[PDB]
Amino acid sequence: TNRLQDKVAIITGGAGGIGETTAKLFVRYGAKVVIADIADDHGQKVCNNIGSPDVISFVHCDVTKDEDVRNLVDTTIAKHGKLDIMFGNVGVLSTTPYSILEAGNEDFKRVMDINVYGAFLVAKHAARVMIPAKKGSIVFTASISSFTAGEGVSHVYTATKHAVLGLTTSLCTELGEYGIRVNCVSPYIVASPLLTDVFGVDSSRVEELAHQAANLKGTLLRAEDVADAVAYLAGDESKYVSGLNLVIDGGYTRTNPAFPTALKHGL
Amino acid sequence: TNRLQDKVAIITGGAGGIGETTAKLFVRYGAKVVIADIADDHGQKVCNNIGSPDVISFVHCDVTKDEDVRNLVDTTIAKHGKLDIMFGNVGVLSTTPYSILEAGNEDFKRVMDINVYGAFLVAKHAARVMIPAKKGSIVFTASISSFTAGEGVSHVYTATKHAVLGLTTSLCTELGEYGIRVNCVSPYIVASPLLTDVFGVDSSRVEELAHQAANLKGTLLRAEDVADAVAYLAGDESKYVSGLNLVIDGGYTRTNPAFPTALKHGL
Amino acid sequence: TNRLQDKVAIITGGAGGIGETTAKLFVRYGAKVVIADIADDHGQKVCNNIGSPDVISFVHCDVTKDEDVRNLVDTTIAKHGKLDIMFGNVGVLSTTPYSILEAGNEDFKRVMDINVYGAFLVAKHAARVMIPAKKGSIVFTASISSFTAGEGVSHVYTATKHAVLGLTTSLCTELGEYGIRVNCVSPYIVASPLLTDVFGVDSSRVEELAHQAANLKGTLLRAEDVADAVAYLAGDESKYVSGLNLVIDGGYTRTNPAFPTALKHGL
Amino acid sequence: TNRLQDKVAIITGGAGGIGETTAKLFVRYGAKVVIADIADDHGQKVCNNIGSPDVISFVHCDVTKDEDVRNLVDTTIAKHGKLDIMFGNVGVLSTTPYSILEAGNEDFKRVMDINVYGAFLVAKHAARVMIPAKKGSIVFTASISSFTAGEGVSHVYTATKHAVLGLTTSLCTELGEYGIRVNCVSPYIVASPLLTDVFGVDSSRVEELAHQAANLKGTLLRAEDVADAVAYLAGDESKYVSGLNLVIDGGYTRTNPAFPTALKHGL
Ligand SMILES: NC(=O)c1ccc[n+]([C@@H]2O[C@H](COP(=O)([O-])OP(=O)([O-])OC[C@H]3O[C@@H](n4cnc5c(N)[nH+]cnc54)[C@H](O)[C@@H]3O)[C@@H](O)[C@H]2O)c1
Ligand SMILES: NC(=O)c1ccc[n+]([C@@H]2O[C@H](COP(=O)([O-])OP(=O)([O-])OC[C@H]3O[C@@H](n4cnc5c(N)[nH+]cnc54)[C@H](O)[C@@H]3O)[C@@H](O)[C@H]2O)c1
Ligand SMILES: NC(=O)c1ccc[n+]([C@@H]2O[C@H](COP(=O)([O-])OP(=O)([O-])OC[C@H]3O[C@@H](n4cnc5c(N)[nH+]cnc54)[C@H](O)[C@@H]3O)[C@@H](O)[C@H]2O)c1
Ligand SMILES: NC(=O)c1ccc[n+]([C@@H]2O[C@H](COP(=O)([O-])OP(=O)([O-])OC[C@H]3O[C@@H](n4cnc5c(N)[nH+]cnc54)[C@H](O)[C@@H]3O)[C@@H](O)[C@H]2O)c1
Ligand SMILES: COc1cc(C[C@H]2COC(=O)[C@@H]2Cc2ccc(O)c(OC)c2)ccc1O
Ligand SMILES: COc1cc(C[C@H]2COC(=O)[C@@H]2Cc2ccc(O)c(OC)c2)ccc1O
Ligand SMILES: COc1cc(C[C@H]2COC(=O)[C@@H]2Cc2ccc(O)c(OC)c2)ccc1O
Ligand SMILES: COc1cc(C[C@H]2COC(=O)[C@@H]2Cc2ccc(O)c(OC)c2)ccc1O
Repeated sequence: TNRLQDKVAIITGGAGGIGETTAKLFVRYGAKVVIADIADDHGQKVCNNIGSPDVISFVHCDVTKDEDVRNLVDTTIAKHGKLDIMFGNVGVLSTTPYSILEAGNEDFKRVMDINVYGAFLVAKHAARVMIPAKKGSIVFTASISSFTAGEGVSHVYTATKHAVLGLTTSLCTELGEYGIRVNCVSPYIVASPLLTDVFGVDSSRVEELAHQAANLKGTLLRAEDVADAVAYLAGDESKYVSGLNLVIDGGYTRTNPAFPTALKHGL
Repeated sequence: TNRLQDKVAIITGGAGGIGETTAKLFVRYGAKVVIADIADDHGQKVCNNIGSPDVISFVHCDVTKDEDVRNLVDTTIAKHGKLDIMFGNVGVLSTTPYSILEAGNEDFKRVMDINVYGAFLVAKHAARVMIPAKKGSIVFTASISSFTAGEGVSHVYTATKHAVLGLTTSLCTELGEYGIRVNCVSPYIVASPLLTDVFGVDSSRVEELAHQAANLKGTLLRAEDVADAVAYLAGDESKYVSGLNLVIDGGYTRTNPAFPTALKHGL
Repeated sequence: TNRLQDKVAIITGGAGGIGETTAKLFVRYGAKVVIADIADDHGQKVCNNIGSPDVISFVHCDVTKDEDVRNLVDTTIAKHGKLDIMFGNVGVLSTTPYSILEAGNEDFKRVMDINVYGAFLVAKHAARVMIPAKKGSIVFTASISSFTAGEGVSHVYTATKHAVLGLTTSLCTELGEYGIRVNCVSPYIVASPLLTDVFGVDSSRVEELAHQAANLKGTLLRAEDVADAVAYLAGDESKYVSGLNLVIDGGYTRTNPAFPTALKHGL
Repeated sequence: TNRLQDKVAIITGGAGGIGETTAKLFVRYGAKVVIADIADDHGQKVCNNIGSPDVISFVHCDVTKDEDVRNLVDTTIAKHGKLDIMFGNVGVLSTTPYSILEAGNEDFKRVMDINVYGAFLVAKHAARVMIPAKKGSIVFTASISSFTAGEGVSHVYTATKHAVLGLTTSLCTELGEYGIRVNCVSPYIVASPLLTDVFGVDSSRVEELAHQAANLKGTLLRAEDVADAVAYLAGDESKYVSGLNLVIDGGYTRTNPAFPTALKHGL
């Protein structure tokens, strides 16, 4: 109820699936939260859902705009007098096909922009008000695409989630000297939010297939489980971990099962 | 106070520095704990320190003896009716010099025995009473020597802490199908327990030097911080993570600073 | 003399230190080479140095311009009738200070542009003329900053050399199905080319300090040694390796020596 | 024909599939080779196949016996006056079932013995005659099981191929200071030698299934391709690489394809 008693957090991408569950869970633990996002009304329905303006508020922030990240942070210092936690949770997918041949050049630029520079800007301004307090935890959401590939996950998303781990490792080596921890969380498929762009995509259905394909049975990965991993990294109880890419895939990425399924027996 | 309400845990190596702080912290969180060890009287002073026989008890167990691991587990099922958590925390150092030339062949065998087979045996018997309950978390203590080297850490200790990550990754791929999570924790120097074998070794003093050499300043790594990492992995809040080697080094292993210190400027 | 007999290669960044030694070594092995670069006259003195126009030629190509990468590749197909090898060896450093606080936003964009999109564009057009031949090796130069950090290596260079490994792993998973291998080479400090921007930087002198700080003694890392690693990956003898980040650091990144040097003995 | 002109090599496990192709290829490159093995007559038919006693000879050596590794090395110094290359290529599989529950305790001990201590002993005696020459390359065969898991690859084989990478990384950090490089090679399924223990196992047939399951199409992984990777590491052209686990899996381990195949489209 108060494990994060004290704390002031900013959730970048906080109107979304992992961002709202995380904010909900940081409020349940005693913190003051600022959800930041470009999705206006969804960001407002999320906040005014969870608690009152005294604990959560919404700020518009387009994290590829430095004037907006400057404003998001300076508005959190003016509201709550400090910054303990920054969770940089913005990420977008590609909107061109997977093959390198049909993968767009503009699309590459823009996914690189939202996903990596957007994370650089967030760490830049959080490090501005955390270095003088000589305390802080910056948590980035990377992905299991921060170290593996997948047929169907575009080459710019893999390249961008590797560069997010790249800033995690790099910021960690600069900032641990000011007592600031930098970590990232690498989830597998997080369950929803009821999906159609193509057809197939429906989101009782993507977790059903994520279970087919899962190492680890009997549990569904939901946003609540990533939330618990960044609540650990964010506060409470993780004050000597800064190395970390905290993979939350139930062990999916520890094996490639293609030659074992080609193994089998009984015919 | 009750985050681990329910739980039945076995701490292998539980009379030692990381093992006692962990057991202390699992009792503070509502669990029933069995400390297992070859250090008789220290294991008894640790238990009878923490709480009453109703929550913690001591069992003698030499984890390179399968009859003793069989007995440690069957005695936990007979006392508490189940097994939720197994923390395999036994590890020993080498007692021959570092150079491959002076590194002992008997010593190699025996460190391999305590550190790897001892961990295989613990997972073997815990998996015996966890697979029918189709629930469980096995946590191993590995080390940052599970993926790096160090001048002065013997070649059998590096090779054994890599093989502990090897069983972590391997058991994870077998057991996630019975809903059992397998993880390991990789700490940097954990502070004590007031050390002399050589001279130099004194243990207000090893953390002082671990801070010299540390990425991350202003905090000392103590057994309480590894304890918090295995309490996360053990229960509460980590039920879709099974991939993990949870490094707790404040970012030490993310850089080699030798060519940056050879960089400098001011002469 | 003819180990690469047949071969047609493009060296992106080929007027530079690793690019010219590599081209020199692919010509010594029987290949036809196209050096591509924005450094006009240096690219021309490199080519007209090595051999005649029948084996090496220079093309101007600014690898952040797709019309120029389109032209570099189509000019190699028109000259030599095919494309066997693409070595994407362009990389730039940061020109703002290391601290996240003083690290430039424009500089981030531009280093991201040259180093990652520039590599995406090279793989995009090489994959255009390699997929119909269903043969090919794409080699990228990443860095040991593709998986570690360093005080003094800017946060955009770490983030960009992680994203180059990201495209290596991702392109490998797409293109191995057309028989195309994708690899990268991760060198430590490569010796020169006689350096001043600041003072200190002089390049008999940087390898002297790279030896101070080196795992592995008695050898200096020079461009000839990276050249040998990409000649292996490029042809000859590596036709079932596609996973690879081929680290060429003499073991530098396998240890952090800060707590061992804080260890020592004799006082 | 003479790329390895000079060289004196020991192939541990050299009567086997990867060991004989490697020895064949080191003789074709100008070296003097000593195949070492417990398979007597097969080791003799391999040697007396390849060339005369002046270049290859067979020594019996059970690499879990230090008196035999002492003898194998001292017999190579007495025959050829030096030691340039040590390739520790012994490995055995498990002979108990995969499940941790049915995995044998004696079998664990013995696979640990052949695979890890056997590699420790080889590096121990090679480092004896290489440190005074202050030159040398020790190459170990690890496996892709040195960093991943597989259903059906026993928990002691994963744990042993991780500990072989553990000694590779550890020996590298000790021995690079005497100018000695330590590397390992991690192959996927190497094609044969015409297999029955169970039925299914036949070895035109295992490469057929290794291709089903392969990243990288159109090539079969054969012992000749691992041979080329250890010839690179062993001599010629790799004299600043010592970090390395040289994966030769055509990219198999860079992806887990289970959720992409659960993705698909057309129904
Ligand atoms: N959901 C998964 O299965 C999955 C897996 C692994 C990693 N991730 C990452 O997890 C993070 C959160 O994703 P999610 O919650 O699943 O998706 P989501 O529901 O799309 O939430 C992400 C939020 O980012 C917001 N956003 C986009 N651009 C900007 C911008 N430029 N400025 C400010 N806000 C912006 C967007 O409005 C959205 O609410 C992202 O980094 C993902 O890439 C997702
Ligand atoms: N302390 C550090 O700085 C450090 C760093 C990284 C990893 N580790 C690992 O952390 C684990 C715990 O170590 P610690 O608490 O620092 O040391 P410790 O105080 O030596 O505790 C380990 C316990 O293992 C016990 N033990 C030894 N052999 C057996 C056996 N065969 N059967 C049963 N019990 C046995 C021993 O009595 C001791 O109490 C070990 O695996 C270490 O290798 C330690
Ligand atoms: N040299 C080292 O110590 C070191 C270490 C690790 C990795 N690397 C990487 O190795 C690669 C080669 O670097 P190097 O040979 O040392 O440096 P270099 O001498 O600067 O050569 C790189 C070449 O890239 C060229 N270039 C820059 N921008 C463009 C552009 N947009 N279009 C076309 N050409 C361009 C540039 O003219 C130069 O000749 C780069 O990716 C480095 O980042 C270098
Ligand atoms: N073949 C594959 O698909 C595969 C994949 C990945 C790694 N590996 C490893 O590659 C290495 C070579 O295996 P391979 O050539 O396929 O198999 P192999 O044909 O069994 O050859 C290995 C040799 O080791 C020999 N040997 C066994 N015990 C001893 C001993 N105690 N002392 C001396 N010699 C002994 C044995 O006689 C055999 O000839 C081993 O380390 C494997 O574990 C194999
Ligand atoms: C099992 O691995 C992953 C796969 C998925 C499924 C997709 C959503 O996010 C991804 O990266 C996946 C596939 C995808 C589809 C379309 C794209 O536009 C895209 O590229 C950016 C990616 C999710 C998390 C995992 O981590
Ligand atoms: C910074 O890295 C580490 C170094 C240390 C210091 C030593 C204790 O445990 C080790 O492995 C270290 C060195 C050492 C000394 C003597 C030995 O007998 C031994 O070999 C087994 C190891 C601790 C944790 C770290 O993870
Ligand atoms: C030991 O590690 C490395 C360090 C170096 C030395 C520098 C040149 O390239 C780098 O990345 C290093 C430091 C540096 C200085 C100034 C910068 O502008 C820069 O940022 C982009 C980097 C080279 C290769 C290594 O791999
Ligand atoms: C795709 O991955 C691998 C799988 C294989 C197939 C088997 C032979 O070696 C292995 O480790 C695999 C499976 C296996 C079967 C029986 C066992 O006794 C054993 O355990 C030791 C292992 C080979 C190389 C790969 O690297």
